[PDB]
Amino acid sequence: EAPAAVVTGAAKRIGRAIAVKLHQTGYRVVIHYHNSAEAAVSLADELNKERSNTAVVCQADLTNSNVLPASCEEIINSCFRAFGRCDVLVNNASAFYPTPLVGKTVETQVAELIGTNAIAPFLLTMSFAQRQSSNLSIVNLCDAMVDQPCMAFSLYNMGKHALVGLTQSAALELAPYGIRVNGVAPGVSLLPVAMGEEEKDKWRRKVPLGRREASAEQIADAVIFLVSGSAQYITGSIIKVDGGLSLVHA
Amino acid sequence: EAPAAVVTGAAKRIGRAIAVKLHQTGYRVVIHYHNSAEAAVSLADELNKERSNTAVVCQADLTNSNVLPASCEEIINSCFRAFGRCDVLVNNASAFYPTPLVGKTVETQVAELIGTNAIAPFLLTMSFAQRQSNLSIVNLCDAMVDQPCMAFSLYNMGKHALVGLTQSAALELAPYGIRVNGVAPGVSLLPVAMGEEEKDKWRRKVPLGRREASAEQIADAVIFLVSGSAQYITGSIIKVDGGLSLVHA
Amino acid sequence: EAPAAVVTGAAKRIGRAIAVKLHQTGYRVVIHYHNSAEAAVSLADELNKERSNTAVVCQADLTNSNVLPASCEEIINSCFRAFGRCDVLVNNASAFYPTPLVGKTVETQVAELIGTNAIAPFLLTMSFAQRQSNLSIVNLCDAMVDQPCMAFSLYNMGKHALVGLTQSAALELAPYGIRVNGVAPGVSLLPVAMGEEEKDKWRRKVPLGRREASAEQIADAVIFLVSGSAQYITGSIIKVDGGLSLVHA
Amino acid sequence: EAPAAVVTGAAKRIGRAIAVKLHQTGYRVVIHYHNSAEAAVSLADELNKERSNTAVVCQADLTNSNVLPASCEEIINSCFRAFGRCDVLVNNASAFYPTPLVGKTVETQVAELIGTNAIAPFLLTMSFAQRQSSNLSIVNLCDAMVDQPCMAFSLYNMGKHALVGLTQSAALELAPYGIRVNGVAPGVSLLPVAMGEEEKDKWRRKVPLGRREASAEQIADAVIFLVSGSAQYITGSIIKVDGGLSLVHA
Ligand SMILES: NC(=O)c1ccc[n+]([C@@H]2O[C@H](COP(=O)([O-])OP(=O)(O)OC[C@H]3O[C@@H](n4cnc5c(N)ncnc54)[C@H](OP(=O)(O)O)[C@@H]3O)[C@@H](O)[C@H]2O)c1
Ligand SMILES: NC(=O)c1ccc[n+]([C@@H]2O[C@H](COP(=O)([O-])OP(=O)(O)OC[C@H]3O[C@@H](n4cnc5c(N)ncnc54)[C@H](OP(=O)(O)O)[C@@H]3O)[C@@H](O)[C@H]2O)c1
Ligand SMILES: NC(=O)c1ccc[n+]([C@@H]2O[C@H](COP(=O)([O-])OP(=O)(O)OC[C@H]3O[C@@H](n4cnc5c(N)ncnc54)[C@H](OP(=O)(O)O)[C@@H]3O)[C@@H](O)[C@H]2O)c1
Ligand SMILES: NC(=O)c1ccc[n+]([C@@H]2O[C@H](COP(=O)([O-])OP(=O)(O)OC[C@H]3O[C@@H](n4cnc5c(N)ncnc54)[C@H](OP(=O)(O)O)[C@@H]3O)[C@@H](O)[C@H]2O)c1
Ligand SMILES: N#Cc1c(Br)[nH]c2nc(N)[nH]c(=O)c12
Ligand SMILES: N#Cc1c(Br)[nH]c2nc(N)[nH]c(=O)c12
Ligand SMILES: N#Cc1c(Br)[nH]c2nc(N)[nH]c(=O)c12
Ligand SMILES: N#Cc1c(Br)[nH]c2nc(N)[nH]c(=O)c12
Repeated sequence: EAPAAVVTGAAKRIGRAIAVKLHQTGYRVVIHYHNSAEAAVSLADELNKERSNTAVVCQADLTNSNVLPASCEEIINSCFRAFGRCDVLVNNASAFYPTPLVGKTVETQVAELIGTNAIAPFLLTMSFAQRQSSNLSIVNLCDAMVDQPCMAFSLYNMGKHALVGLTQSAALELAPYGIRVNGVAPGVSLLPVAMGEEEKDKWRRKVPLGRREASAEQIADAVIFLVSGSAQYITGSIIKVDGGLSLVHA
Repeated sequence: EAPAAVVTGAAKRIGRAIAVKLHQTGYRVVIHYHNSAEAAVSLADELNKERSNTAVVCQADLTNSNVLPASCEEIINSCFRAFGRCDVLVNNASAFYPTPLVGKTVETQVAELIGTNAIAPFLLTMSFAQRQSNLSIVNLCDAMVDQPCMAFSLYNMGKHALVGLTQSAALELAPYGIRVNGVAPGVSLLPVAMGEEEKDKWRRKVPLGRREASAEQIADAVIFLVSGSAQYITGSIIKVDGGLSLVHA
Repeated sequence: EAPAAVVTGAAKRIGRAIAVKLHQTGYRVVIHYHNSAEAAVSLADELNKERSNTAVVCQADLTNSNVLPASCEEIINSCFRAFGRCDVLVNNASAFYPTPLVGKTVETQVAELIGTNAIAPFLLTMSFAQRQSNLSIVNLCDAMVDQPCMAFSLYNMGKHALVGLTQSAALELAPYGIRVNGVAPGVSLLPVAMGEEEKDKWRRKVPLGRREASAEQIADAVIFLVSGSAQYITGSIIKVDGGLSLVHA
Repeated sequence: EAPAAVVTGAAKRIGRAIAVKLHQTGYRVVIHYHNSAEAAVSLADELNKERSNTAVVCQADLTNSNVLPASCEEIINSCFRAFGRCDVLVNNASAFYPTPLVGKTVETQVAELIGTNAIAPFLLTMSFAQRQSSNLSIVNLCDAMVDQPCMAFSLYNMGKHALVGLTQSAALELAPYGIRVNGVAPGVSLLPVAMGEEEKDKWRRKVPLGRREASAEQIADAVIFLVSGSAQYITGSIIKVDGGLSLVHA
């Protein structure tokens, strides 16, 4: 029987590439999404056309709230309902916007940025572990630039740092259960689709390896390594996939 | 005019030592507390007996909620109300208890551990900056963040977020002359509930003296960071751990 | 045409595992060795029996000296002489023994430990780059460098310098399409001189399975980094330690 | 009795500021130098004018060689010969120049950069420890930008990384002897006198805190803290003094 994976925020970009590569590797996938219903459903449809009943969709807001634990439990439950198992969890879903220190209220900013990047990964990790030849692991999507953060992105940065702490803490604690916990950390490496080419060029020019952004597929490559049998001794590790960007001084 | 400092969770232990050393250095202090009302007022009394009108208390729950921003705004406001200025913020208050992955609901555990260790520090930093000499913030971090205690994920996540805040705020507040730094104890004043046998186990692990840090030793690093001897230092976290984080399993 | 790889200290243990896995992936290999001539030739024989003319041996002392640069240039040269190209360099060869601060002279200890772990990797990196597809260098680092073994200062300094080389060379060789990465074991194949009781002590420290890594497991991470699956990865060091570095004292 | 300190490369700049501040604090000082004989003697004169018999000079090349262990032993011995004790060692002396991967031979480059920045610190640490209410410590001058290195400075960077490892290893090992081992890490924060003012300004403009370099005094301030009784529980710590420079992404 085929293993199953949950990928949060899997409708687009890096999450989509991860879900696709897991599927191509033989995984059945839960495609979690928030707002991108059309994209998520069309992805699941494409994957199911490839192999019957190997993809399902699951909608959840991962903003922090008192119902977030239940939402995360339900995401994991959806994998068990659909496929009878859950082997891999990929914490990809993420809010990303500036929150300067000096329309959204600050409590909403906190809830979205810390919720998506840190608390939901924690609760999903809890639910994943509680519900557990096999090769069980979690991959957290981190950020290679966390020590050299984007100006005015404190809450985002705090969230990604907490995600590092979660990766380490969970690796330590879940090791007895055979659950490995690792991370993949892109740099400022695949720029937002809205951004102008000229603004994208400012970042690209800074990347030592090829003066270009990573493809979503290149990020997904590191995720599939970490979930694979080639990484069976690897836990608590975060792989930078940044083309040398974090090595470049101001 | 004397400068003024806010120290969160200042009624006992390390927070108390920080507040005392700041006061001894000439600062007027806001002693924030949560449940330790008697201890907090006792300390304020002692400091005011030393120099009149140089200490006030301020009660606030630092658990995450939709009113945490208001509570943090009020803590900073209380410093301006009492002393007309706020020069130093010390983010000391912290919940610390295990939250295994496998009586408190998980929602509550998240709110207390992430709230106290990370979100409140953020909101206090915001309010501090907004309300603005030698201005700085010191965050009480943790030297063992990369070698965490078993089953302390939420606490560890909070302290990691605190590192990210220290860096992010240092970067962003530098143009305003506000320095943001951290002090990271390994083992200092051990928990009150911890038995002497378990305390001795931890003490035995420390290379420098086989003993825990005094609260005063931790405070010493805090007062260096706030002092004029640290005027070019921002985004730095000073370990004060007697070599504990250097010891392999 | 098949790509070619240089693996230093490849006659046994992790170096052999790396050479073997590269060969199985389709690489022609230079098996560098120092004292293990019989093991190195035996390995080359086995690989050549599998595919004709795909393995050669190369002997060199990688102790620091004024001729180390020439020795390292010759190792790289031997790859070009044998295979007409050099696509991958694996810096595996390493001296490892205690050097307490309080038979070998200290100058010899410095020369061997810093030479093998740091200076030779640097000189090999220089010669590799100057002689220049999917080109990359993999440095064998150490996951425990921030939690070092007691009285292993020179070894530890060498491994830290190897981190700096990994970073510096990644930055500088990126314009040439040469990626530079590392693999950091915690405990893998334990020293042959180590008694089984001491080996079991180390094994028990490992959260993931209470066991050391096989050489193959280390080699797996090396082959990932050299592969097309790692084409955007440079300046990264992958821990392969089963969580060892996460465990506090 | 006054405590005594060895400061390597103390004739100029940061080393000089350190020597001066230690002296002002009540230390007797050994002023080590390499080529700056006039500056070293002039400093010794100035300090002895202040308090008689509190400063001596010691010349040594700290380039790696088979005679380096003896040279380092003699530097420490000079403190004991002059002052009868040695309480503090400051590893400040440092070669700093580019060594591209693609007049000096590479073996000389290796000897100078790795010798001054790492091997000599190690040998001096050995001799210091062997020769031992007291407050013994070593302060190593590190570099805040070691993870974001200057282009083509690989040997320098390797040296500074090795200095980090020495700081940690020696802290662990010398703790039982009451010898603390710490570091102070400036950024690109006090620029080379040979650098043109226009290039200096490019670097100054990068520093978030004040858009300016650190004074040598400010670096010395951190050294003074670490040697003081206010740092009695601090060992294996490296204090960045970089005005936020290392926090700034490319
Ligand atoms: N792109 C980069 O260069 C880069 C750099 C560093 C780190 N990373 C990390 O890598 C991961 C993937 O990056 P990306 O750029 O592909 O991400 P992205 O497109 O910006 O967002 C990924 C998904 O997160 C989901 N999301 C946002 N808010 C949510 C919420 N409140 N509840 C549930 N889901 C929510 C969104 O789902 P819907 O579309 O369905 O609404 C979105 O599609 C992220 O964790 C990111 O932080 C990326
Ligand atoms: N002690 C150590 O060995 C050690 C080690 C590493 C890091 N640290 C860090 O150093 C700092 C001080 O340590 P410590 O041992 O002195 O701390 P602590 O005694 O455990 O706690 C300090 C104060 O935090 C306040 N606090 C707890 N929950 C709160 C809440 N929900 N809202 C508002 N305040 C709350 C408490 O105030 P009330 O009593 O008034 O209720 C308490 O007095 C902490 O940030 C800690 O994480 C300490
Ligand atoms: N084993 C572990 O648990 C572990 C843990 C952390 C890191 N690592 C790293 O992973 C790598 C492989 O480990 P390992 O245990 O397989 O290594 P190893 O057996 O201790 O040494 C590998 C080879 O290094 C060569 N070597 C030693 N001194 C040399 C010199 N002066 N000149 C030239 N070659 C010299 C030897 O070649 P000859 O036999 O031909 O003389 C030896 O076979 C090393 O870099 C190591 O530091 C290993
Ligand atoms: N300047 C900065 O912004 C900065 C940044 C990061 C780190 N640091 C670190 O801070 C420390 C002081 O910096 P700095 O700029 O003041 O240093 P510096 O002026 O470049 O050099 C300090 C001294 O090192 C000595 N030296 C050089 N080569 C030597 C050799 N082969 N043998 C013995 N001594 C030798 C020289 O002594 P003589 O003059 O007597 O010949 C020189 O005066 C250094 O360790 C440096 O790496 C500085
Ligand atoms: N560029 C960029 C992004 C970074 Br840095 N972190 C991110 N996180 C999310 N979720 N999306 C993004 O586009 C990015
Ligand atoms: N021992 C201990 C403590 C650590 Br580690 N982190 C802590 N945080 C708080 N707040 N209190 C404590 O006693 C401790
Ligand atoms: N055990 C072990 C070893 C470590 Br840790 N680093 C090493 N380096 C080499 N070269 N050999 C070894 O056996 C080990
Ligand atoms: N700017 C600058 C310098 C750095 Br970064 N590291 C250095 N090291 C030495 N020795 N001298 C210098 O001027 C500098």
